[PDB]
Amino acid sequence: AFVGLSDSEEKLVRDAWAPIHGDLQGTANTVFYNYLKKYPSNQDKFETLKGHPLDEVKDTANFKLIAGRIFTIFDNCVKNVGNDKGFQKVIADMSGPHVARPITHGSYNDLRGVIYDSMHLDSTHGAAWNKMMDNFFYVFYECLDGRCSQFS
Ligand code: HEM
Repeated sequence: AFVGLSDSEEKLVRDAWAPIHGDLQGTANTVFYNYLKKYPSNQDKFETLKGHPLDEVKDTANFKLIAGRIFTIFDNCVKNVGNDKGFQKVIADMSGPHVARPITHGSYNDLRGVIYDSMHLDSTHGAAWNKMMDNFFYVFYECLDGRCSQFS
């Protein structure tokens, strides 16, 4: 279920994300590349990247736009870490286009893991981060399952 974060945990999340927030596009490009390189089956899910060698598409605007849009959502989630309804809305709106996409929870969770590994967080910030991410996926999966209105 959704579990609100304390004011202290909210600060921990903001601080944990700070490095990435300060280099959002750069981080996005690297993480997305590492994600598709470690879990190559996922490249085909992105119709614009499908059929090309990963090292070939990594430098294209298209690849960068995708990585950027993904991280922009996470950035806005962190922005709303202190407002559950707002946090939920960011995810609800983004969930729509994924509902009809043939993507497994494994794929989504693997991306979560690549992001976590890149942050190298200590356990205090990690706990707060995982609380926010658990909320992220609770909302995201509820929405993919057709139960997004509960957050309205
Ligand atoms: C859970 C973290 C994710 C976030 C925050 C996120 C966010 C977004 C956003 C904002 C868009 C653009 C609007 C649209 O839906 O067209 C998008 C598009 C898309 N996403 Fe995600 N996404 C995530 C994970 C994934 C995963 C794990 C996959 C599958 C490997 C995936 C596949 C796609 C595809 C195929 C598109 C559209 C293709 C395109 O625009 O060229 N996404 N995503």
